[PDB]
Amino acid sequence: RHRKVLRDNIQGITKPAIRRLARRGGVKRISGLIYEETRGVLKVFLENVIRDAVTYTEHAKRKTVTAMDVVYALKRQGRTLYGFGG
Amino acid sequence: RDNIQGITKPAIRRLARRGGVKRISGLIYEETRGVLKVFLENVIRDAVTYTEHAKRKTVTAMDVVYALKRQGRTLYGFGG
Amino acid sequence: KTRKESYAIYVYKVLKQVHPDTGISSKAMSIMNSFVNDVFERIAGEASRLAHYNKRSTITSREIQTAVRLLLPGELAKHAVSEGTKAVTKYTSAK
Amino acid sequence: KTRKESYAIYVYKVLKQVHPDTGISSKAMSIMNSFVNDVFERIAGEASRLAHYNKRSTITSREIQTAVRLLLPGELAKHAVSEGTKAVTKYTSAK
Amino acid sequence: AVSRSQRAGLQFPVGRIHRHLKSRTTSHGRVGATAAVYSAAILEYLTAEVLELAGNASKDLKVKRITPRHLQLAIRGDEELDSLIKATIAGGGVIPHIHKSLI
Amino acid sequence: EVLELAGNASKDLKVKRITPRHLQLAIRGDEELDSLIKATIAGGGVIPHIHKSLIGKKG
Amino acid sequence: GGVKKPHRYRPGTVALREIRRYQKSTELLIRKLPFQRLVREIAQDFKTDLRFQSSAVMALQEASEAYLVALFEDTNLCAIHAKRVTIMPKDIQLARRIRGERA
Amino acid sequence: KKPHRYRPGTVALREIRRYQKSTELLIRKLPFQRLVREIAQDFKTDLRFQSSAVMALQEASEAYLVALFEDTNLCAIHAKRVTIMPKDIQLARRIRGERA
DNA sequence: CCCCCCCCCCCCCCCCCCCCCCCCCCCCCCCCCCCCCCCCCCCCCCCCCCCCCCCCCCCCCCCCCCCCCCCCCCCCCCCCCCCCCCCCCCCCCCCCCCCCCCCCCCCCCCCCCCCCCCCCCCCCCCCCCCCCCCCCCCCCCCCCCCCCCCCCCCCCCCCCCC
DNA sequence: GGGGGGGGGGGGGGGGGGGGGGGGGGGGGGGGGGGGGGGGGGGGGGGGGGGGGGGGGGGGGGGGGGGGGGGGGGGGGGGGGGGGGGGGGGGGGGGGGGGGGGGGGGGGGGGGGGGGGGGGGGGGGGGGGGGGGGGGGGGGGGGGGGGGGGGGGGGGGGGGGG
Repeated sequence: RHRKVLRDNIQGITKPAIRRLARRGGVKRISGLIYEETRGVLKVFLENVIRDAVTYTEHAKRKTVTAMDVVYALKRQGRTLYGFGG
Repeated sequence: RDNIQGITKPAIRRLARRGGVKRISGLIYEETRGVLKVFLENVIRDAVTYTEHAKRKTVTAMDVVYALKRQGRTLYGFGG
Repeated sequence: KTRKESYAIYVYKVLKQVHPDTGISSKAMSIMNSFVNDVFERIAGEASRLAHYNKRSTITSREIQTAVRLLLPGELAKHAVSEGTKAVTKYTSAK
Repeated sequence: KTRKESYAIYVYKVLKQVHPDTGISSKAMSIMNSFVNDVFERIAGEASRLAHYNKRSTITSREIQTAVRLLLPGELAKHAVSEGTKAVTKYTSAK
Repeated sequence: AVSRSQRAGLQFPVGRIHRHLKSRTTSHGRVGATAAVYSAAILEYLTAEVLELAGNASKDLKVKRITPRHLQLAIRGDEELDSLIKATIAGGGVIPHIHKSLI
Repeated sequence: EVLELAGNASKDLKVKRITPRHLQLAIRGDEELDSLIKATIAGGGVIPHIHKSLIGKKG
Repeated sequence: GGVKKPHRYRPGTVALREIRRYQKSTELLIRKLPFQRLVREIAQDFKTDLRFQSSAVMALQEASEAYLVALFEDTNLCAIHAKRVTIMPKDIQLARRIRGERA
Repeated sequence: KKPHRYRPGTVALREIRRYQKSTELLIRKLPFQRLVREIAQDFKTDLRFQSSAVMALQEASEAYLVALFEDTNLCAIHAKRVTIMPKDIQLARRIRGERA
């Protein structure tokens, strides 16, 4: 029976988290503009994946997005994932 | 004269131009040839595997088309 | 000599409604036929995967529809779906 | 019903043969389970088309072999083909 | 009564694999006697190859259980397995590497 | 949708028959079809284009 | 000086220390709750009233970090090709144009 | 005698225009046919080829190399050059996932 | 000419000054929770065994089309001269990394209720199958028509050089 | 700026490969109606999992400041393609024997279908027990503060004598 409005959660991918991801990817020095670029690139990637996952969910007339939905959506886009299904 | 050298600088130069390339280093010619050899090996290997399975001795356009598709390099205009 | 089915005459009919005075070369028709075969394959394939994910055996127009939403980019999908609902309707209502 | 098939008991058997004193975490078994399903879907898929292209309706051990030569990298293919062959020959030697 | 797996000298389930092929059939599709046998052998062999290498890695790390990290070192580490397995392995991280010009 | 764009591509060239080149022009020229059709169109060539930095003489 | 110059690593030394560290571990590098809200927010803007199995969200996080990390390796190759050690937006864009993506 | 010379880069731009305008094949045919047959000979002997098969292989190869030259050029330009070099082809194949 | 012995001159190659407080790192150690691990049935599930089709192979027949050749036609390779371009170095400012400090929001642990989803069970609208009727599309053969595309002529514009 | 030499464009034209329009066929789709069977939707039903709410605390995050570093810019140089002119042996188009690519038509192992049956995974549920990771506790390093010649080891002149 209540609420809470989600806004600007992309800023939750913080500068330290982006730096950690770059370190694992072997990056040594990061310019100041990389952070807003990474956020934009992550938003698009998730939009494309969430869009397909939610399409499988609705098709099945469910209201719950399942790990399988995500796994089939990742597969359709050529990004197979192992560890939940594939 | 080795066959791979039948793919000549002039032909390689024309492909680059269609690719919008303006100036070409001299080492590019051997590199392009290696790249084409690998591409052709990957595709012919799959085409010939379809031929043998069909028990023929003639590689057909379809065998090449199914080989290209398998590799994510779908081609239109030759059947299939 | 065994018959090779093709979509050529149907592609030509659609061509005529679209540009009544335009033609199409042989090599171009071959390309269109490859294009039509390719799209039907991607669509039936997704639709049967949909059916299987949902433990079902029938490929209904509803699977074809979700498959189109998964395969086509926004606008193309908007109109395509629209063209699909419209053919089914006109066909459902008949004798 | 509710019972879901898994390849985990079979993966454990194979692990015991190659590393008798080695275990596998559940996360790791989950990955192996996905890996096996993935490879099987890929082989059956190639075998089907392969059959299709040849106007055949039966998927035999011959289609599976060609499917395997198309899917695995050079050396993995040779060893897999020889293990496939060995198991067919033995199987038919009992009937 | 000997199982088809036992009859083929395999650990992977032939009967089940045969069942799964019959249902991915395609209408009037038929599945030959030996197709499932050959399939179970390819599957068991690939599985054996991946575990052999993961198990070596869990061992060079003085540890008993294979983890996703071990599966990932084993797969990225082998040219052919790396080529065959493009999937993302959850929890496997990456192979350590730093470009010489950064050092 | 494709015949319509390929058909325009040929009329704007004052020709009567749609060719592979016309199909390549229509497809790579539309964001949505380009995205949907990744196949190589035999005989289509590429869209003309020269990078600004190669075009020059500069001043 | 008195207690003399307080020790200071040179720029780059801690960064290399960091690559060695994160490259050998496997944990998720983005905080969990904030990543869950980002997921709920994007989902909501497509269809309201959706629920999520917690593992569905974990699957999207693993996929996302695996996608970003591989994109930073490619971006790092574009920077070095340009004789820099600093990745820039143009490096990320070059990597995505060649990968055949866009946005 | 007749002293007329175009500046380095002028004919080159003319070629880019001419070749992006056209659609014909650019590798001479027999040489390509020979290369194909030789590569095939290592996978199976006494092989024959439909004519349409060799043609499909040539259309696929040229579309592939042309597209590889476009990415290669982007890498040279990224490095502030206008001359493509082997390291640009390499960077481009590496990112495409082809590795070699 | 030419060559050979100087002659600086970096240059790279250890080398010899001191780190030095983190930085791992490696061994040890210990709770802990999850991973097995029996039990416990049990629906499943895979094997067998006739009984009945059946599709595929295989030899044969057919016959376009592949290779090969000859005659005719064309792209390639070339050595050379030129100039720009890539590379290298130097210079400089800006920017980003290291460190510090303070803070707080993510995490962890619990539970709990309610949604919602799966599973089963019931029911029935819907699809398949079948035979019959029919139309029918791909093919062959044909064969008149035609859009194209290379070519030509004339003119305009651009580029390079002076 | 002008000439001087080119390419390029525009409009027009012609033949010929390509396309089309025609007739004809026939095994094969296509459609019909009728019958029977089957997939599935609703409708509970019960259980399982997901937000949600609570509280406590420390690691994560943010901001700030400073300095070192790194990127950009500019210049210069030597060097490496571009352009040019020149030369020529294979490639290209057309024609023709020959060999598999289809096309066909069976028959037989092989595969399915049906029925029965005995194992075979598969959750579920305590329950014990057992690797593991984190925490601790020392221990052996690579570089930040640079460092300071000191050697071999070419290297490139340089100059002078032979």
